[PDB]
Amino acid sequence: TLSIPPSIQCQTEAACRLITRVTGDTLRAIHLYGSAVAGGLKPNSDIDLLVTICQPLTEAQRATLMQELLALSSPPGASAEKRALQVTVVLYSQLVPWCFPPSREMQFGEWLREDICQGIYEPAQQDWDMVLLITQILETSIPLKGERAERLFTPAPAAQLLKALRYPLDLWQSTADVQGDEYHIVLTLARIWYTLSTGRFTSKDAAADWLLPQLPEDYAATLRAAQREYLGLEQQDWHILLPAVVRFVDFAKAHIPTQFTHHH
Ligand SMILES: CN[C@@H]1[C@H](O[C@H]2[C@H](O[C@H]3[C@H](O)[C@@H](O)[C@H](NC(=N)N)[C@@H](O)[C@@H]3NC(=N)N)O[C@@H](C)[C@]2(O)C=O)O[C@@H](CO)[C@H](O)[C@H]1O
Ligand SMILES: Nc1ncnc2c1ncn2[C@@H]1O[C@H](COP(=O)(O)OP(=O)(O)OP(=O)(O)O)[C@@H](O)[C@H]1O
Ligand SMILES: [Ca+2]
Ligand SMILES: [Cl-]
Repeated sequence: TLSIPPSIQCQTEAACRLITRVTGDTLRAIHLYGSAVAGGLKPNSDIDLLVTICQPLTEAQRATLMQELLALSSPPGASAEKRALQVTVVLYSQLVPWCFPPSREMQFGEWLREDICQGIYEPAQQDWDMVLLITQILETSIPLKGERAERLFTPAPAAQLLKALRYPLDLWQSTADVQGDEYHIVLTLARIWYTLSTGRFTSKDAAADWLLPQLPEDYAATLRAAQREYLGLEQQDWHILLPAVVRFVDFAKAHIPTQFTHHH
């Protein structure tokens, strides 16, 4: 039985209590997922939460939830006891039965603090990553509210999981597509490659270790630098590394499988 890390139990309980109070009778479930449960919880890591609701939130509820989550969350790395929160809200009707691509009602995150602090909220929108979120939750998650994931959601067809995995791959193209997110994108490409090759999901760090000995050394050096920064061991100048990041992205677009090698 998967366990909530003691060091996030208090904050996680407070988030669960807030989400429960604001959503009320529409709440179907709350699931903890991501590196807190699957492994690889770093000092800058956020706490990943999926909220499943039955009906869309009112305009006032969205504002209440967004504003109060701001007070429960801190920028990543600002505090060892008050982590960044990521809260994704989805309609049950978008997942059972599946809609492809599924829509997400709402997303809270620290990368939106400046907008959210002004009352600017993302509307409901289509998100291919929701297929990957649910797939990961089906394997590794904890129900803070409601039923365990395997009793609530069904697996997506492999054909849709493939499309969800390759969607960001086709979108990363230019220097500006990757600028500001260099090591994140390099590591996520490693996780995508891993999943398409083995059918499984794994941590950012472990995916980098899996891919490294398979790469020509020039691409291994870029992956090693992204891994080393993510592990907090060295902050690179990613403006100098940008051309090598672009080459890494192109290499992954050329070499990552176009079909599962080993389904999920
Ligand atoms: C939804 N989670 C947050 C989000 O992550 C995103 C992150 O997405 C980033 C793209 O790579 C980048 O090319 C894109 N850059 C562009 N020039 N388009 C970013 O804008 C995008 N970030 C974003 N929408 N907040 O890369 C994806 C693989 C992701 O992990 C999930 O869809 O954005 C990250 C910051 O960019 C946050 O750290 C995450 O918590
Ligand atoms: N093959 C993949 N395996 C895992 N995550 C993937 C994959 N492809 C894309 N992603 C997406 O990348 C994002 C990773 O989430 P997130 O950045 O919170 O990472 P994490 O594993 O929880 O680590 P961290 O401790 O840095 O938060 C999710 O949106 C996830 O769906
Ligand atoms: Ca996370
Ligand atoms: Cl860990």
